[PDB]
Amino acid sequence: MKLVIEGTIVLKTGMHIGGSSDFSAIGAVASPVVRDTLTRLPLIPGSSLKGKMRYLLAKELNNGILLNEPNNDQDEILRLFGSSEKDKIRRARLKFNDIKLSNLAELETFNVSSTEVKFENTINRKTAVANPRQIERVIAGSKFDFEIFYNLDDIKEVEKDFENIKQGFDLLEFDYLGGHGTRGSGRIAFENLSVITAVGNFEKINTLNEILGA
Amino acid sequence: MKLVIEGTIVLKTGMHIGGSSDFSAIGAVASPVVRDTLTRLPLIPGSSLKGKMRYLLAKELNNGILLNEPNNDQDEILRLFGSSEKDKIRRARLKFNDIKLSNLAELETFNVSSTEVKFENTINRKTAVANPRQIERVIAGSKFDFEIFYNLDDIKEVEKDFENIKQGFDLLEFDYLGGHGTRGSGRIAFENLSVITAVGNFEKINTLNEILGA
Amino acid sequence: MKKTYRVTLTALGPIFIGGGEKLKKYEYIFDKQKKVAHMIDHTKFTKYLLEKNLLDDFTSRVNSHFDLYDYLVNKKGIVFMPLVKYSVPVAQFMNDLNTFVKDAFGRPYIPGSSLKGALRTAILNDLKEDTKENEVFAHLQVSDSETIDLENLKVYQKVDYSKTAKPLPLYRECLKPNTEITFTVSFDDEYLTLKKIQNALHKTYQHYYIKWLKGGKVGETLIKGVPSQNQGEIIYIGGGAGFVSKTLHYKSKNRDQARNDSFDILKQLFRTTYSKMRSVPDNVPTGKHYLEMGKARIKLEEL
Amino acid sequence: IGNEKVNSTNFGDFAEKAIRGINHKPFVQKITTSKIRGILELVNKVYNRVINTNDVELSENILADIAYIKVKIAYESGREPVVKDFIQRTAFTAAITDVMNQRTRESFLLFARYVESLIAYFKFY
Amino acid sequence: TELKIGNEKVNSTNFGDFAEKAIRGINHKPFVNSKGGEQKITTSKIRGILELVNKVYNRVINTNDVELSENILADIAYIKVKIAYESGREPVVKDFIQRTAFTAAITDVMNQRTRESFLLFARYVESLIAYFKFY
Amino acid sequence: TELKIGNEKVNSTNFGDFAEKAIRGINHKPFVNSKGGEQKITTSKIRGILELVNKVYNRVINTNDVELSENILADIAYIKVKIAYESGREPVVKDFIQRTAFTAAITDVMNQRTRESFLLFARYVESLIAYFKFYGGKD
RNA sequence: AGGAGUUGAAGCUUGGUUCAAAGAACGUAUCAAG
Repeated sequence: MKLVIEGTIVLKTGMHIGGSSDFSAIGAVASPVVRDTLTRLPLIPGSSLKGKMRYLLAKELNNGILLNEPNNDQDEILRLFGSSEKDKIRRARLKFNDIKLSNLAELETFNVSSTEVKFENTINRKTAVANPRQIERVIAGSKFDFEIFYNLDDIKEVEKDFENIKQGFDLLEFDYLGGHGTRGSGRIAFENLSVITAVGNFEKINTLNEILGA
Repeated sequence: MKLVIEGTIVLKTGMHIGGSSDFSAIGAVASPVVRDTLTRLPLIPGSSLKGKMRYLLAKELNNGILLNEPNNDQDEILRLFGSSEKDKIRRARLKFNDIKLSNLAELETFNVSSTEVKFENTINRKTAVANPRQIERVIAGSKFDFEIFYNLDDIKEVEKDFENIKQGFDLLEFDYLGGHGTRGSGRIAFENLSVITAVGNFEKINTLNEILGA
Repeated sequence: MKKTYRVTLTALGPIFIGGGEKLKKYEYIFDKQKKVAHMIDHTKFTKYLLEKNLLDDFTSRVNSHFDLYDYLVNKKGIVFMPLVKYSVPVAQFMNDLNTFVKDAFGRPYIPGSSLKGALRTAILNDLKEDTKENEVFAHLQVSDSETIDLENLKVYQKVDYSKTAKPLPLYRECLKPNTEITFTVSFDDEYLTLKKIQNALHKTYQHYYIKWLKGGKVGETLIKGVPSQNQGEIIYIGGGAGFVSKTLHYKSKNRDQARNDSFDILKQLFRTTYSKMRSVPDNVPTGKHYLEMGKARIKLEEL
Repeated sequence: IGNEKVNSTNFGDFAEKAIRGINHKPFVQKITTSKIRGILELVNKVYNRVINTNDVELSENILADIAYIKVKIAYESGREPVVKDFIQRTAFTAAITDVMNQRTRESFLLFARYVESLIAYFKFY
Repeated sequence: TELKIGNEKVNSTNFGDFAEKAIRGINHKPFVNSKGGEQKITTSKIRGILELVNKVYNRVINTNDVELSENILADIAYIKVKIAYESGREPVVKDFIQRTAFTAAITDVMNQRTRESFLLFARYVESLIAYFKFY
Repeated sequence: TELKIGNEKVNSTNFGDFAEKAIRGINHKPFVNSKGGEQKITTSKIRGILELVNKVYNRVINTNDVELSENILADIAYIKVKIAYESGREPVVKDFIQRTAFTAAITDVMNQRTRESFLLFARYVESLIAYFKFYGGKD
C-alpha cells in the first residue's frame, strides 16, 4: 500500500520563496517570488518543504545540534527522507510535491492580489545612507493544500514514522518556511491534516489519522 | 526545543512605518503606512523591529560608538540576530514576525479609526514660503500582540541572551520605532512580557520570566 | 550620550499649531452671545438633521446662506444641543475659525516636529547655509507632548499693530497663556548640549527684540502699548508669530537684512515696501492687555 | 463602474475637456487656485477615511460626509459667481447625487479621481 | 510590438535607442527657466515618475492575460493625470515630458489596451531613466 | 560569425583570448574611485552581469532559427539598458564595462541579429567571468 | 467681509555571499576462454 498525507499550509506571515528566471525592472522588485509558470500562481517547491522539514526533524532527533551531512542522520531520518551513502542507501518513504497556491478565489473575494511587495531598506552604519530593496512576497492568510505520498513498506515502523512526521510539522509551525524568515516572514501553520490510502485499505488507518489529527 | 516570547507593544505616539504601493491622491496623504495586505489593516514589519533592536543593542553593547558593518558587531549580537561572514555564519536564535494590529475592537470601543493623517510642512527660511505634506500615522494607544521564537541552542547562554533581549526591550523605550521619529513619532512601550515553551518543558523557565517580564 | 531632558514649555503667549482644519462662518461652529463658542461633530450633526426633515432642513439652511449665525438652532426648536465636543471662549476686537491640532482622540497636543522647527530656527543663527544633510539635527530627539486638557484652548482675534492696532477677520484657536506643555527631548552631546540650546534661544530672542521688536516698541510707536531680558529662555512657537520669527535672516545687522526682506516679501506681493514690518498681538478684556502672540517660555530639566 | 458617462478610465480626459472648455471663453476674472484646492482638500479629507475602510459598501457616516460636503460646496457656490460657473460646467453636483443614488465605494474613488483630475488639468493649463 | 510617439515609431527592439536620443536631446540643449540660467530636471522627479509606473508594473508582469484589466488601465489613466499634474508643478518637468514624449506613449498604451504595449512603455521609461543616470 | 569590438574583430577563435587580455588589463592598471586607493569590481556585480546574460542564454540555446526572435532581441536591448544603468550608478562598473568592452559587443549583436552572434557574445562574457575568477580570486 | 500660495522638496532604487557537491561511468548473454 501507499498512503497520501493530505493537509494544508496556512500562512501567518509573508513567506517569500525563491528566485526567478525573470528579468527585473529598475524601480521594481528584485528577487521575485517563485511561480508555477503555466498559471503564474505562487508556488511552494516541494524541495523547500522537504529540506526545511528534514533539517528541523533531524535537529530534534539527534537531541541538541546537528552538524553533519544529510547522509549521517539517524535511521529514522534516512528512512524517511532518503539517503545516498555509498552502500547503506535507503529509498525515500516520502514523496513531496510542488505546492501551488490553493485558495486564490478566497483571496480575490477580499479584492486583493495573490502577492504583495514589501518595502525594505538598510542603512550604512557610518554614513546613515539608506539602501532600499523591494521583495515580492506572498500575502498572509494564503492557504496551500498539499499532499505527500508515504510508502508503506514495513508495517511495524509506520507508527514511529508518522510520530516523526507529526513531530516535524509541529516543529515547522514554530519556524519559517523559506527566504527572509528571521526578518519577519515565512511563519506557517498546518491545518486539515489527515492521511488516506492510495488504493485498497490500511488496517490501522485510524491510529495514523489520530496521531496527525491532534 | 524552542521558546516563544509573547508580548505586547503599546504605542505612545504615532509610529509611521513603511512604504506602500498605494496610489496617493494629491490633495491627500503621501507616503502612507505599511499594512497587512490581506485586509490591509496596520502592520509592524518584523524587519523593522529587528533592525531597531539590533541597532540599539549594538550601541549599548560596544558602549557608545558605532561605525562598523553589521557583521562585525559583538558576539552576543551575532549569536542573537545572525551573521553572514564567510567563515562563521551564525544561525539566528531569534525569529521576528510581522505584528498585526490586535486591539481594533478596543479602538472601535473608543470609536476612532485605526490611523490618522498628520499635517506637516517645511518653511524655507529664506522667503518663508511653506511646503506641506501629509503622513499616515497610526494612533497612540494601539496594541500590537507579538511573539518571537527563541531557538534554544545551549542553556549556558540562554540567561545572558534574555538579559540582552530585555536590555534591547528597554533601549527601544527611549528611542523611536520607525519613520519620522526624531520629530515626535514611534514611541513604544513593551507591556506584559512573557515567555513559554513550544513543546516539552524548560526546567529553569521560572527564572526567565523574572529577568524578562520585570 | 543621549542626554534626555524634560522640557516644560510655558505658554507665555497664545500658542497655535493649526493642523489643517478650517472652520467657516457657520460650518460646525456654534458661536453665541455670551462670549464662548461651542463646536459640534459632523456625524452627529448630519444624522441629527437627517432624522428630522432631511431635504427640508437642508434646503432651508442652504437657502439661508450665508446669513446663519446659529439662530436657526433657536427658531427651529433645536435648542436641544448634545453636540458639544468641548466649549471654547472667544476673544473679540466676520468669522473664520482655525482650530488647534488634535490627535485621533480629539484631545489637543503639540507635535514634536513643531518644537524641532522652533529649536532649529533658534539654533540656525549662524549663516543660512545649513541644508538637509546637516549632522547636528539628525541627533536631536524630540517627542510630542502629553494630551493637553481641552479647557486650555481659547479663540483669539488676530490683530495687526504697525502704527495703531486694527483687527483682521481671522480667528485661530490658541492656548490661553501661562499654560504648561511638557516635552521630552534628547540629543547627543557630540553635537549640541544644554548650553548651546540656551545660548541659541537667548541669542535668537535678543536679536528678535533689538532688531525688530524693540524697534516696534520705540519706532512708529505711541501710547497704544498701555519684557527682556528675564533669563532669557524664550522661543516662538508657530502661532502666526510673524515673518521674522519664522525666518532667520536678521543675521547680522539691522539695516541690510531689513531692506533685503523688505524687497523680498513686499516687492513681489501687492503692498508697497519700506521700513518697517507689522507686529501681531492678541487681546483680552474694562482694560486690555495687548499680549503678544506666539511667544512661550522654555525650561530644561535633568530627567 | 459606469457612474454617469465617465468610466474608471476616461475621467482625466473628461476633466481635460472641461478645463480646456474653461480656458477659452471663460467667465467674464477667472477662477483661482485656492477655492478649487479647498474643494480638493474637503473631498480628500473624506477620501482618507473612505479608503482606510474595509468593505465594499459605505457606512452611515460616509453618506453623512458626502452629504455635508455637498452642503459645503453649496455654500461656497453661494459665495462667488465664478465658482458657480465652475461647478455648473462640471458635473460635480451630478456626481454627488449619483454617489447618493449609487452608494458604492468604487464610485466614490472614481469621483475622487475625477476631482483630482480637475485639479491636475486646471494646473496643467 | 507597436507604440507611436509622433510620426516616428518605437517598438520592442528599439526603445534603448530612442531613450539615447531622448536624453541626448535633453542634454546638449537643456531647459531655460525663464532666466538666462540653465536648469535640468532632478533625479527625484523622474524617478517618482518611475515609481508611478512601477506601481502598475508589479501587477502586470505578474499576470497572464493578453488584454489589460480595467483596474490596471484605470491606474494607467491615473499615471497620465499625475503626469499632467507634476507637469503643472514645474516647467522643467513640462519640457522633460514634452521632449521625451511621455504623454504620447501613455496615450498609445490607453489606445491599444494590450499587455505588451504597457510592458514596452515600462521598458521605455526604465530606459529613459537608465540613460539619465548614465550621463 | 565575427563580432566587432573596436578596431580589431573577435570571433570563435579569440574571445577567450580577448577576454583574458581584457581581464589581465584590468589588473596591472585598476580603477580609482576618486580617492587615494584603487577599487576593482567585486564578484557579485559581475555575477549580476552574467546572470543578465544567462537569462537570455537559457532560452537561446533551445531555439531553431539562425536569426533571433523579436522577444529575444527585446531582452538583448533591455540587457543593454540594464548595463548602461548599472554602469552609470557606480563608476567602478563603468570602468569594467568600457575596458572589457561590453556595450559595443551588445550593439553589434543587435546589428547582426543572428543566433551565432549572441552565442559568441555569451561565450565571451562567460570567458570574461571565468578569467576574473581565475586571476586573483577571493574565495 | 477674508483674500493668495506652497500640496510635497531633496537622496539612496538593492549592497555583499556562496553560483551545479557527492555517487554510478555501462552490466550481462551468445562470440570467446576452458
